[PDB]
Order: sequence, then structure tokens, then C-alpha cells
Amino acid sequence: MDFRIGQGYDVHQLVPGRPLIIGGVTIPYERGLLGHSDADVLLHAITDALFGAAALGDIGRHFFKGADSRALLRECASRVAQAGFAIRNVDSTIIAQAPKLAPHIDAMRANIAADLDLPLDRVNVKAKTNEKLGYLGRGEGIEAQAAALVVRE
Amino acid sequence: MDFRIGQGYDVHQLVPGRPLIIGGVTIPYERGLLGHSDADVLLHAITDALFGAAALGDIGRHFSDTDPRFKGADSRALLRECASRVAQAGFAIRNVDSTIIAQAPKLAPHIDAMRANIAADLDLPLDRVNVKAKTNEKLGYLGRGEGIEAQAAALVVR
Amino acid sequence: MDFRIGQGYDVHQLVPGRPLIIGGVTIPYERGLLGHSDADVLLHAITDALFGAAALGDIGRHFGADSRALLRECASRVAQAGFAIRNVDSTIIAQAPKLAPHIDAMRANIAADLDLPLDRVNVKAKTNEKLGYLGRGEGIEAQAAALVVRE
Ligand SMILES: Nc1ccn([C@@H]2O[C@H](CO)[C@@H](O)[C@H]2O)c(=O)n1
Ligand SMILES: Nc1ccn([C@@H]2O[C@H](CO)[C@@H](O)[C@H]2O)c(=O)n1
Ligand SMILES: Nc1ccn([C@@H]2O[C@H](CO)[C@@H](O)[C@H]2O)c(=O)n1
Ligand SMILES: Oc1ccc(-n2ccnc2)cc1
Ligand SMILES: [Cl-]
Ligand SMILES: [K+]
Ligand SMILES: [Zn+2]
Ligand SMILES: [Zn+2]
Ligand SMILES: [Zn+2]
Repeated sequence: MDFRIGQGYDVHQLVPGRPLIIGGVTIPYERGLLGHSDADVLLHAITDALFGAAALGDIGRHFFKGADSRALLRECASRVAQAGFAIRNVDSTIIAQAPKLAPHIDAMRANIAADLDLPLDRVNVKAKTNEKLGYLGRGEGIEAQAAALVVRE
Repeated sequence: MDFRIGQGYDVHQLVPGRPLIIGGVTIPYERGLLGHSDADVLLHAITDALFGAAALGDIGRHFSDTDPRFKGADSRALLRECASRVAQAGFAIRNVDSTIIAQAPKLAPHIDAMRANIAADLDLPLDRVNVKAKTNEKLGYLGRGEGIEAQAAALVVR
Repeated sequence: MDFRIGQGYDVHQLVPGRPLIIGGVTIPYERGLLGHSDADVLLHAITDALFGAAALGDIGRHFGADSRALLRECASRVAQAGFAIRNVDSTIIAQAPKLAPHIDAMRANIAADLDLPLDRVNVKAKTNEKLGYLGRGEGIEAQAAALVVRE
């Protein structure tokens, strides 16, 4: 029936004396992500993908003072539903030279799935290095990409 | 039903002495995007996403720069011809989403007009077209304001 | 019915001493992609989009094999999870060499490996307008999107 797709992008700088929080998971590391919120690059990209699929604009059009990125993802889900859409699936990729994200991925999926009220099998998170190329390759920031499918019920 | 997705990417350098044209909107700015056409990075990304969804190749296959008419070509006219070819191949467009990444200028006040242009060229209602804007958080050539990037996604149905 | 989308990304450094293999096609060139196996940046991105659509994690969690064998095993896993592939679209970003003449060859390799009609597979090419490590010819990037349906 009335399916729509959305895509999302984010990047934040890695800076000293900040926690690294990705997909709502705190990952031990000497740097963390810089942003007005908690700088959760993965959650921001997915949020942008969901708004894009519902044609609701973007994260900066909607947004909460001191709200963490999970609260913002939950509010995104609310606004998507308000517009008449159900979320069908989310897929994503984190690009980080370091640290190793592998043992944290299923926790990020579980977080996203709880926040969006989706079963686990409709949420995916992937990881890639940047083969030491560019600012990502030098560990100067972390990027996330996201894709979402929604349907107007 | 026979749904298909497409994705697109574009980037152009930002240089003095060119109009800044994104999503068909001329934006007051002291630099513009460099290309053989009007260099409309957002429209090119969306055009690639539509050709891609329809499995019709890419924008360079359809609109060759070896043609003089490509010089300063209106990227909305290219987008409309793309949509016509996608329709001719048997596909209806269901939605478009996109992202522009630019350090500057401020895009927010032009976004709704970009969306209106795309919706007009694709013969869609506004509510099936979306345009998002991002900085690159000061990282890389984008953070240095050397170019502007666009990303796009499209869903069509045969 | 029960459609799902996936997206994929990959990048490899481009250097002398290795052949250039993209979309299973060997392309004549002074340099080639550095990676564990054949460094096939396009097949890797597409494999990731397929696993992503099926919510099966990623290429590194699943896997001498060449990237086409990996793509085939990926399709089989996607199939076993209950999904049929509807279509694939992709973009290679390479400042050089010229990729247009090899596009049908890549599409044909990908289509064969996924058991898809040729008209459900698309590959596009872009330069990076001389910006960044891609624009300087230091690497090649690929991006992929896949649509599947749970049958
Ligand atoms: N060059 C740019 C980049 C971003 N933006 C707007 O700022 C908010 C934060 O990304 C987003 O809402 C975005 O639309 C902008 O107006 N111009
Ligand atoms: N490495 C590349 C890059 C680009 N191209 C083709 O040239 C057009 C404009 O860059 C693109 O749209 C594409 O058709 C190519 O054949 N190989
Ligand atoms: N910073 C990173 C980057 C990637 N990965 C994991 O490594 C494997 C190959 O990319 C993939 O399986 C991916 O999930 C990781 O654990 N941490
Ligand atoms: O024939 C061409 C050449 C370049 C094109 N392009 C480069 C960047 N954006 C569009 C498109 C079509
Ligand atoms: Cl920036
Ligand atoms: K990028
Ligand atoms: Zn962010
Ligand atoms: Zn362009
Ligand atoms: Zn790879």
C-alpha cells in the first residue's frame, strides 16, 4: 500500500573528556562525541531517516532542552505516528575507525527497537571502518547512515 | 506490488562568480556550485535516485556533457525529463527524501521552496517530498566549505 | 505485504600493485583496491545492504572466498530468513578510471549472483569533483540500497 522511504546522515567530532554514546550504548573510550545533546550520531541519523520517510522535514526543524537522543528518537516515533505512519524497518551503518563496535551492536539494536516499539528483527545496525582514509580514518569523527521504511496506515 | 528503491549522491565544488542553485532555488550567496550545468547538486542526486530505482543507469548515461545544451542546463528540466523516462519505463513515483550537506549558507529558509520545486517537477503532492539540511560539523572539505553534497532516496512502483 | 529496506557502504584505498576488481569485473588500471580478499567495494556494499534489509547484522559478522561467493552466500541467508530480493541500486564514487563501459558487466555479475532479472539491478558511477581523498584518487567508495519482501 502507501509505503515511503527515508534516509539519514549524521557526523560528529570526537573530542576529549566526553563519553562515547552510540545507539544509546556507552562505550569505553578516550574520546566521545561533540554536540548540544549527547551527540548520539547513530540515533540522530535514524531520527532524520524517519522524519524524511514521513515527509516531516528534519531533526533541526523539530528540536527537549537537555533531552538525550533516545528521548528525541521516541518523540520522532510519536510524530511519525501522529502523521499516520507505521514504521516497518530501520537499517543503519556506523563508520568509526575505532573503537571496536561489534560487542555493542546487539545492545544498540535492542535500544532502538524499544524506543521505536519495533521487534528486534525490524531493526538493524552495521559497522564499518574508513580504511584509514579522511577525517573518519584519522579518528577525528564518527559518521552514521540510516534508511527507514514506513507505511501510511 | 512491484516496488523498487533508488539512491543518489552528488557533490560539487563551491566557487566565486557562480549562482548558488540548489533544489531549483537561487540562494543569495557570494559563491555558487561549479559544474557544466547549473550544478544543482540536490536535483542531480534525486535524478540519479530515480534512474536508479527504475534501473535506467545514471544521469551521465541520459544527459551527456558532450551536448552543448548541457552547458548551463536547467537541472529542473533534466529532472522533469528523468521523471518522464521513469514513467515511460512503467514506474510511478511514491516518494522522495533527501539531505543537503553544507557548512553555509543557511538553507532552512529555502527548504520549503526546494521541496515545492521537486514536487512540481515530479508531479507529486508536497507530502511525498522531503528535503533535509545538515552541516558536516566542521569536518573535512564539506566543513571547510569547499563543496556541497546531496544524498537522495526514492521509492517507485511498476 | 512485508517490505524491508537496507543500505550499504564501503570504501577501500586505491594503490599500485593490486588489480582493480569492482562488481566482479577486473578493470585495466595502474592501481587497485587494498583489502583482505579482492577488495570489491561494490559487492561488499551491496552484501551489507542485503543483510541490513533482512536485519541479519553485517558482512563482517557473517564472514580465500571471493566477493561473488560471499554475495551468493548472503543471498541464500537472506532467502532462508524468508525474504525475496526485489531490487538493488548502487553508486561507485571513483575519480578514475572510466567505469561506464563496465557497468553492464557488473550488473550482469550482480544479477547472476542474486538470481535476479537484470532489470532489478542498477549500478551508477560518480566522480567526487576532485574533493577529498576520493577526488585525489586515494580510494573508491560504494553505496548500495536494497529492497526485499518477506514471502
Ligand atoms: N547549511 C545548513 C545546515 C543546516 N541547516 C539547518 O540547521 C538544522 C541543524 O542541522 C537543520 O534543521 C537544518 O535544516 C541550515 O539551515 N543550513
Ligand atoms: N568513475 C566514473 C565516474 C563517472 N562516470 C560517468 O560520468 C558521469 C559524470 O561524472 C557520471 O554520471 C557517470 O555516468 C563514469 O563512467 N565513471
Ligand atoms: N569500529 C568498528 C568497525 C567495524 N566493526 C565490525 O568489523 C567488521 C568488519 O567491518 C564488521 O562486522 C563490523 O560490525 C567494529 O566492530 N568496529
Ligand atoms: O553528462 C554528465 C556529466 C556530469 C554530470 N554531473 C557531474 C556532477 N553532477 C552532474 C552529469 C551528466
Ligand atoms: Cl560544517
Ligand atoms: K560520505
Ligand atoms: Zn547528531
Ligand atoms: Zn551534479
Ligand atoms: Zn570492502
